[PDB]
Amino acid sequence: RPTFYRQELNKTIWEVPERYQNLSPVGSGAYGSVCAAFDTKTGHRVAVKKLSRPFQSIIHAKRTYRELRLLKHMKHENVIGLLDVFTPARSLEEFNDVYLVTHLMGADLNNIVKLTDDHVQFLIYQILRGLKYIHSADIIHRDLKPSNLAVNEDCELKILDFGLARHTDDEMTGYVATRWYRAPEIMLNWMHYNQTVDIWSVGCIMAELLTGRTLFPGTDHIDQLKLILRLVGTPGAELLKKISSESARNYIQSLAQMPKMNFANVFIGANPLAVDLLEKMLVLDSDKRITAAQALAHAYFAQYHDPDDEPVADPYDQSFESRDLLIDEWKSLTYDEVISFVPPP
Ligand SMILES: CN1C(=O)C[C@H](C(C)(C)C)N1O
Ligand SMILES: [Cl-]
Ligand SMILES: [Cl-]
Ligand SMILES: [Cl-]
Ligand SMILES: [Cl-]
Ligand SMILES: [Cl-]
Ligand SMILES: [Mg+2]
Repeated sequence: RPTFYRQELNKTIWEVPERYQNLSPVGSGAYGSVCAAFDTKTGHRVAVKKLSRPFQSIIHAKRTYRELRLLKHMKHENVIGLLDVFTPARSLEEFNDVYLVTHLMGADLNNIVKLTDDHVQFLIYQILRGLKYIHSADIIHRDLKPSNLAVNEDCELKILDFGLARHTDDEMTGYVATRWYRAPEIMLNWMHYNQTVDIWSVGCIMAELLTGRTLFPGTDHIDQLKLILRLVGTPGAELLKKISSESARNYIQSLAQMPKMNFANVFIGANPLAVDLLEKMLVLDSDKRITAAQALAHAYFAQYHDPDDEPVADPYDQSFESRDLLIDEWKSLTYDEVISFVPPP
C-alpha cells in the first residue's frame, strides 16, 4: 500500500498517494470533481477524478461498477486508457471513495474546428480505428461529439467519455450540442438501437470538420428532425415498418415527402471521395449504414489504411448489465476490481 496525504481542494477532502503532486482543480460535473496533477512515478501530467456519491443508490452503485469495468478493458491507441484506480480504504468495511487516473489530454475537436483535406482524412481515420476496436467488444459509445474527442502532444486522437446512460431530459432540450450529433432513432426512441448510432455521429463530425459549421443545429428535437429529413429524404415504407413506436410512425407520415439532396451541391468543393463516404454514413435506415471496419477500407483513407495495424478488442463480458443486485453487492464487486488493477507496461 502506498502512503496517502490529505488536502482540501474547493470544499472537498482529497486523499491521494504521494506519487501524485501539484493537484489543481480543473472542473466538476454531478458525477465527480477533477484535478490536474503530476505523476512522479511515470512523468505524465494526469487527470485525477474523485467520484461523487458512488454508492448512494442501486442505480449509482451499478453506474460506478459499469464505468470501472469499461475503463479497465479499453487498451487501444485511439481510446482513453486507465493509468490507475485507488481508494484510501484498507478494507471493504471502510470503502467509500473511488479515484480514477487518466492521461491529461490537449485540445478537443471543438478547439481544433473553432483544416486541409489531409487533416480531415487523418482525424476521421483515427476515430474509425478506435470505433472498430470499441464495436469489436460489443460496446456502443452512444455520445460521440467534438468535446468527447481530444489529441495529445503528438496529435494522437483519443475517444473519451463513454455513454454511461446518464443524460437528463433537460440536458437534451433546445439549441444544444448535447443533441446535434445523435442518430434520429436514439433522439426520438423509434426502435431498439445498436452500434450503427456511432457511425451517424462520425458523419455529423466529419461534415463539421469539412465546412466549419454544425450539420444539424436544431433548435429542438422536431426542428432537428426537419433539418435531417431535408438532407437525407423522408423514410420509405421499408424503414417505416421498422419504427416499432406506433405514434412516432404516425408523426413521420404527417410530413410532406422530400427526396435525398445532392451532397456535392451541399459540401461544395469537398474531395469527391469525402462526399461518397458521407453519403454511406448519413443513411436514415441504420441497417444500411457503412460499419467502422468497412469505412477503414474506403478509398478516402488510402494514405493511412493498414489492415495489419487496426486491432480488435479482447472479449468483454457484460452479463452484469441484466443482473439484479443490492447496493452492498455492487459495492463489493467494485472493491474487487479496484484491488485487482494492474497498471499499463
Ligand atoms: C497536434 N495537432 C493538433 O492539435 C491538430 C493538428 C492537425 C492535424 C489538425 C494539423 N495536429 O498536428
Ligand atoms: Cl506513492
Ligand atoms: Cl490513454
Ligand atoms: Cl474510502
Ligand atoms: Cl461538442
Ligand atoms: Cl470480460
Ligand atoms: Mg465530455
